[PDB]
Amino acid sequence: MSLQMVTVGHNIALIQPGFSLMNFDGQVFFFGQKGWPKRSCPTGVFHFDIKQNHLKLKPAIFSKDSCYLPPLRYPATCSYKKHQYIIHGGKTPNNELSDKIYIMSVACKNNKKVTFRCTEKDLVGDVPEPRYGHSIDVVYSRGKSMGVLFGGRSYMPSTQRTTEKWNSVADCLPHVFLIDFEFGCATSYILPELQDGLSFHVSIARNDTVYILGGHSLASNIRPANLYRIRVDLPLGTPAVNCTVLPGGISVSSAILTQTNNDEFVIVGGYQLENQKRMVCSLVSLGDNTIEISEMETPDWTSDIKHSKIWFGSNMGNGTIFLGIPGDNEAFYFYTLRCS
Amino acid sequence: MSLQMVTVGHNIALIQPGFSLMNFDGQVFFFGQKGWPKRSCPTGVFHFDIKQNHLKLKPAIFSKDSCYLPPLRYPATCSYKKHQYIIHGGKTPNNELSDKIYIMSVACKNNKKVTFRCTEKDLVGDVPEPRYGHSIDVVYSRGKSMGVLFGGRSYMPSTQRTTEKWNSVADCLPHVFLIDFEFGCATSYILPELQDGLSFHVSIARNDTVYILGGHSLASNIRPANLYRIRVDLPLGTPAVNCTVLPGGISVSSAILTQTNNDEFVIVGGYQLENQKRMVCSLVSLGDNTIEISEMETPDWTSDIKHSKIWFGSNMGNGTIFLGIPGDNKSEAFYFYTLRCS
Amino acid sequence: TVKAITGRQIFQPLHALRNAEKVLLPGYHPFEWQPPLKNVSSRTDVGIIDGLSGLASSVDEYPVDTIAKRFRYDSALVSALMDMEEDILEGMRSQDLDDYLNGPFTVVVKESCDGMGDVSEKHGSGPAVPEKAVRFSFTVMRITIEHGSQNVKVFEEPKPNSELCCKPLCLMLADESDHETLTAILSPLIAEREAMKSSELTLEMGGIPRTFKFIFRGTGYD
Amino acid sequence: TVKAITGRQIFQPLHALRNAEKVLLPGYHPFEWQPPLKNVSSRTDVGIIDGLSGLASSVDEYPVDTIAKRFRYDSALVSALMDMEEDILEGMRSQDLDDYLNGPFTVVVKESCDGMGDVSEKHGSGPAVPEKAVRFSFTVMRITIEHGSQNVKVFEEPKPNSELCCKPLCLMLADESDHETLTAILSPLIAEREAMKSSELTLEMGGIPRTFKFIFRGTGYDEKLVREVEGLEASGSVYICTLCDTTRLEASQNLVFHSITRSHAENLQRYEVWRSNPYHESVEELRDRVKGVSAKPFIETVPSIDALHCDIGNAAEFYKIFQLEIGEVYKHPNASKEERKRWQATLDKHLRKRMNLKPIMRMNGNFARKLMTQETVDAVCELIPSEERHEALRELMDLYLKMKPVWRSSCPAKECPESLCQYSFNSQRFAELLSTKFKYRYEGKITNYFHKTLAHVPEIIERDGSIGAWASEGNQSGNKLFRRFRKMNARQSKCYEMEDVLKHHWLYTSKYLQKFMNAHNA
DNA sequence: GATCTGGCCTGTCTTA
Ligand SMILES: [Ca+2]
Ligand SMILES: [Ca+2]
Ligand SMILES: [Zn+2]
Repeated sequence: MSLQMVTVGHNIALIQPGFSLMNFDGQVFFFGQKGWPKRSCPTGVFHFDIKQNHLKLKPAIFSKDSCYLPPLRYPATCSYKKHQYIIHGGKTPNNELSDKIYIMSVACKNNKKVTFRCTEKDLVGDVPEPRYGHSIDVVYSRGKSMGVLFGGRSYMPSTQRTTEKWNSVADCLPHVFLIDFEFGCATSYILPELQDGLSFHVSIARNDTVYILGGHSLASNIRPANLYRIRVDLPLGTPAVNCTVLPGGISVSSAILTQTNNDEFVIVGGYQLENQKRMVCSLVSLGDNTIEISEMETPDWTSDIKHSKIWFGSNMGNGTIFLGIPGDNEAFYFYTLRCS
Repeated sequence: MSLQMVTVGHNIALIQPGFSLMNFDGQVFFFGQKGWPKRSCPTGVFHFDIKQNHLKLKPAIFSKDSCYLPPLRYPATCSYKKHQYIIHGGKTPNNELSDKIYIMSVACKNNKKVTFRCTEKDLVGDVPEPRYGHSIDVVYSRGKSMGVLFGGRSYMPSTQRTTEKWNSVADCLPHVFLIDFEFGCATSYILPELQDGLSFHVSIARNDTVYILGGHSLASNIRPANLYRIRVDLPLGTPAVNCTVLPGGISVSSAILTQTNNDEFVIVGGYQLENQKRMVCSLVSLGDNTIEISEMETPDWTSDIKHSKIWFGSNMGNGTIFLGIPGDNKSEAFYFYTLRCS
Repeated sequence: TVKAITGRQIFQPLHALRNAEKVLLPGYHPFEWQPPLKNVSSRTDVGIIDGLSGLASSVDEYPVDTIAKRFRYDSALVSALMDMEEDILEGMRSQDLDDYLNGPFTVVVKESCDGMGDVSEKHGSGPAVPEKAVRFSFTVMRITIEHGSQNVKVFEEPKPNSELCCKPLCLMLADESDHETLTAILSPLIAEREAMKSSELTLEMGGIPRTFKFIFRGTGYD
Repeated sequence: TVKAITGRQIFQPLHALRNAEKVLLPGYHPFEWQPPLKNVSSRTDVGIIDGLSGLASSVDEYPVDTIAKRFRYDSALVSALMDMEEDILEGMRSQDLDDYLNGPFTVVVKESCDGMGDVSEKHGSGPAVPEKAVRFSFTVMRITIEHGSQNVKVFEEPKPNSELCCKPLCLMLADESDHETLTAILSPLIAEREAMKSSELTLEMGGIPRTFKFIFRGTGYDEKLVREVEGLEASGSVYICTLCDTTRLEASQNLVFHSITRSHAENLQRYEVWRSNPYHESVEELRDRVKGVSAKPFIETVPSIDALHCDIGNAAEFYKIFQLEIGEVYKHPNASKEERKRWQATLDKHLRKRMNLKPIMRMNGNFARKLMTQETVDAVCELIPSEERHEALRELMDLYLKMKPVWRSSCPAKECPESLCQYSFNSQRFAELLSTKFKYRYEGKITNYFHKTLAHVPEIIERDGSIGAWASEGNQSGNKLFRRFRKMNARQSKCYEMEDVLKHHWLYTSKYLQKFMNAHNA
C-alpha cells in the first residue's frame, strides 16, 4: 500500500487501456500496444523494465517457428504450469473479435535477450463465440489440468446485426466451458444457478474451485454484489461441475487482481457505480472451503486520482500494481502500487 | 582585395541602413541604431570590434556633462584634429530632421573602457535648414580651421508643405556654408558654378581644399560625373571661396570612401543607374594641386552581391570597409561582409 | 426588409424553406433492392443518424471521445439519383433512345477521404474532442446503358474535380492515425459497400421503374 | 437569376449601386473651415489618398517595403457628420429644440489603433511587404449644443462598443514595433489632427449652415502602444503606471493613494530634460529625474484605462493565484517545474469537468468573463484541503465582484451608484487582503492593472464620466470584419486590396443604410 | 594568489 510516480520514456503512445503485463521469471513483459506494429518491433512484445522509478521499453523477437499474432485489447490471460500463458478472445485493432488461442512460451534466453514461441491452437466441438471481457482459469483435479472459461460479451450474431447498430454489444449466454489444452476440445455446460450473463468480472483460481467475484451485467445494467464458486471433478470418464452462491459479495467492475502471498490474494478498487469511482481495497484470504473479505487501510491517494473519471491497469506478478491516469492534449500519467 | 563572411551576434536587429561608424585610435564605434535606445544601452553608441571574423556589439556610457543625443540615420560625419568628430543633420526616429550639431570626444580610458563627452554646439548667423544625406569637411588655412558644408535633402518649406505630400523631399540650394567651430557661427556663400542641388555625394578633403564626386539631383533625376575643386582660403579678413570644374568625373551616388594611405583614397559601391548598381572600384590620387581618378582591380564578388538590389555601409578607418546586404525575412534580416584594401 | 419596404412577398419565410428541404435530403423516396440487402434494414425514412453506429460509451469499455454524423449509403445514392433525373433523361433523349426504357443502368462512383488538421475545439459539455477532422465523400462519374449489343454513356461528369459534385457522406472529428476509432467509424460503411456490390436497385424515374447496378472505385486517397 | 425567372427587375444592376456609392464615400459634399487649416489643402474632392504620403522610394533613400491607403481626416469627419443628419435632426426635435437653429455644436471623437498579426502575404509583383498589419479608426461619440447656459446632449451612441459604429480611417501593412514606418505613415494624420484642433467646421445640412467644434480623445490604445508613442520604455520596467509616476516597490506598498500628474506637454518637457541634461547628472540620477522618458512623444493620448485588457490581466493573475493556491505555495516556498505542470493540468481538468471549459494558451475574453463566478471559486475550493484559504478566496472574489461594475458600465452614476460610492472602502480592503494573506506572491511586486484598478479608478470616473464606453474593443471587433473583407470582399492583388477593403469597411459603417435595414421596425 | 568586479549568461515577469 504505497503509491509512487513513474517516469516513462519516449514511446508512451504505445500504451493503451487494455494491455496485458505477462510475467516470466521476474521479467515482466508487455503486450497489446496501440495500433498495428511498426518497423521498430514487428512482434509487438516489449520487455518491461522499471529502475529508479523510471520506465523503459525495448523490443523482443520470436522463434523460427512462431506465429505473429495481432495485438489484442481485451484477452483472457491465465498462468499455467513448461511455464506458459494462454491468450483467448481479445479485440483486434480492426474491431474483429478473434476466436483463436495463442500460447506464449520462452524458448531461449542469453544475457537479457529472450525468444518467445507463440504457438497456434484452435478448438473443436462446442467452440466459444468470439468475445472479450471474460476470464479463463486452469484447474487441477486428480492429476489432470483442465481449463475453465466463463462467458463475456460480444457483438450481435450474423443475423440480427444491422448497420445502424453495427457496434452494439450484449452480454453472452452464461455458460461454462471446459477446454483441454492438450487436445483442444471445448464442451458446453449449463448451470441453473447462473441466471444471467456477466462481463469484466474477477476469476480467482485455486486447486479445483474457481471463484467468480463482481463484474458488470449489460442486460439489466446492474453491478451485482454477489460472489460465486465453481468446483469441478475429473473422473476417468465425463467430468462434473457445480456452482453455489455465497454470502458476503463485493460489487466491483473491472478490478485488478494480484497475489501478495501464498493463498493470500489482495484486490484493488475497480468501478463501483457508473460515475462513482471505487477507492477502498479488499483482501481475499482462503482456507480449504472458506473465503474471507475485509476492507484494508486505503493508501494515500493523490488529488489527481481523487478526481479522475477513467483509470486502468493490470497485474505485474510480483505483488505490484501498474495503473495509469489519462492526461490531456503527456497523455497518460503512470503510477505504481506495491503491496507488502 | 578580399571579401570575408562575418558572423553577427544576437542583436543583429540593431543595425540599419544609414549608420555611421566612428574611429578612435584603432577602435571603431557604432552609431545610429534602429528605433529609440532600449534599456540594454541608454545611449546608443556601441563599440565596434571584429575578432576572428565574428561580430560582437558592446554598449558604452557617457560622461556627466554630456548631452544625450537621439539616434540619427543620415548624419554628416567629419574627422577633426584633442581628437574629436562632428555630427550634423540626420533623421530622428520620429522621421523628423535635426538642425543641431554635435561634437563627440573621449573623456577617459581604463581597461578597454571609453567614456564620451557629447556636447551640443550652438549655431548662429546663416544657419542651414535641417538636412541629411550630405557631407562636411574641415580645411586648414594658415593655422586656422573651418568647416565646409554642401548639399543635402530636406522637406518642403513651412508654407508649401501639405499633408497630401507630407513626405515629399527637395534638394537644398547649392549654397556653400562655412562653419566656424570656435564662435559657433556660419556664413552663407553663393557660387556661380553651382546650379543643381546635389545629395549623397562624396567629399574628399585636403590641406585647404575639398573635392566633390558624383551624387544625385532630384531636379533632373541625373547622376552627373562632376568634379569640383573648392579652395577655401582664410586670410586675416573675410574668407575666400572659389570653384572650378575638372574633367574625369564619376557617375555614382551613395559611394563609400576609405583611406588606404595618404594622398590616395579608394571608392567602391554606389549606383550608376536606377537599377544598374556600380560594381567597379575607383582609385584617386591627391597631388599638390592635381587629381587622378583611375581604375583598379575588381575584387571577386560572390553570387549574392552580383544579383542583389541594394547595399549600405561606411568606412572603418584601417583601410577596411563594412558592407551589408539585405537578407531574408520570415531568418536573418541582413548579411554583412568586410572588405580589405591595403 | 424587402417585405417591409416593397410590401409584396417576393421571398417566402424561413419555415417554407425548412419544409421544402425535406424533398432533397435522403430518406424520402421509396425504393427496393432486388436481392434484399444483407445486414441492412429496409427503412426508407432514415435521415441523419449517429456515426458511432451504437458504439458503447460506458466508462468500463474502451474510452471513446469522438462524435460523428452520417447518412446511409443506399439512401444517399437514391437521393443522388433523384437529384440528377433530368440530366439522365436528357442524356437518354440525346443519344436517340426512348424515355420509357428501363434497361440495367451502370453507375460508377469515385470515393475519397482525407484528414483535416487545425480544427479548433469549442467550450461546453460533451466528450473530449481532438483537434482534427476526417471527411468522406463520393462522386458519380459515368452512367451507361446496355442497348442493342454494346454500351453507350448517358451522363458523364463534365467537371470531375469541381466542388459542386462532391457529395458528403460521413463526418467525424478524430485523428487520421487513430486506427481503432477510424475503423470503428468506417466499418458500417464498408459493410454496406460490400453488401451493395452484389445487388440491383429498383427506382422510379418519371413514373417508370428503373434498374441500377453499381461499380465501386476508390481513388481519391493520398 | 431573379431577372431571368421573374421576368422583371426587382433589384438594380451593379452600375446603379456603384453610382449611388459615390454619395456616401468621402469627397462628395462641400465644406470649408472659417479658420484656414495650416498645411492642409482646402480642396474638397479628395478621395483615397495614398498612405505613403509621397515618401521617397529611390534606391539611395531609406528602403520602403510597406503599402497603405487612407482618407483625408477632415473629409472623413465631414462625411461622418453628413451620414448622421437624420439622427441629429431627430435629437434636436425630441429635446424641444427648433431644427433651424445653427448653434456651435461640439463633437467628441474616440480614436483607436491596433496592430494585427498572422496576415498572409500574397504572391505577385511588388514590394516585399511584411505580414503584420496595422489599422487606425475613429468613432463619433457624443454631440452637444450650447443652448442658453446649458449643454443639451442632442445625440449619444447607444452602443459605443459595437463594430457597426467604428468607422475606418487608415490601413497599412507594417509592424507595430517598427517605429520608423509607423511614424512615417502616421505623421500626416497627427498633423491634420493638431491643425484642426484649433478651428471650427461649418457646413449646410437640411438647408441650414451649421457650426461644429471638435474635442478629440485617444483611448483605444493598448498599454504597449501607449508606452511606445508616449515615449516610455517597455512594460517590464520599474515605472509601471502611465498615469502616476510611482515605482514598483512604492506601488507594492501603498496600493491606495495615487493622484495623476502626467500630461502630454509634461512628456515633452521630460524628453527635453533627458536630451539636454542641464544639470549634468549621471545615468541613474537623470533617469530618476525624468521618471523614465527616453523617446520624443508624437501622439497626444488620454490617460485612461483599457477595460478589456484590464479584465484579461485580472483574469490571468487570478488564474495564476488559483494555480499557486492549489499547490500550497505558502506552506512550501519551493516547487519544481514538473509540480507546476501537474498543478496546472489538474486545475485545467477540474475546470473542464466542472465548468465546461477547455485549456487555452493565451487568456481569452469569454473565458475571463465566465471564469469570474462564485461557482468557479467553489470548484477551485473543492481541491484545497485547507479551510481558511476557502474563506480568503471567497472574500477576494466578493471584493472583486463588488469592484467590477464600476469600471465596466456605460454610466455607473446612474446604474450602480452603490458600488461607486462604496468603491474606495472595497479597494482598501482588497489591498489589505493582498498585503496580509497573500505575502507569498505580492511581497514587493505588483502588476500594472492591479495598480490601475486600486489607484486611479475613482478619479477617472469622476473626471471623464465613465469607463467601458471608451475601450479599445470596438477596434478588435472591427479586426474581424477587416479579415473577412480582405479574404472575401476585395481584389486579390497586392496593389489593389487596401483601397477596396477600406471602401467596403467604410460603406459597412454608414448609419444611412442601417436605417433601411430597420424598416421592419416601423 | 586568493579576491572581489565586470560582464556574460539566464530564468522570470510584464505587456501582447
Ligand atoms: Ca489533409
Ligand atoms: Ca492586436
Ligand atoms: Zn499609477
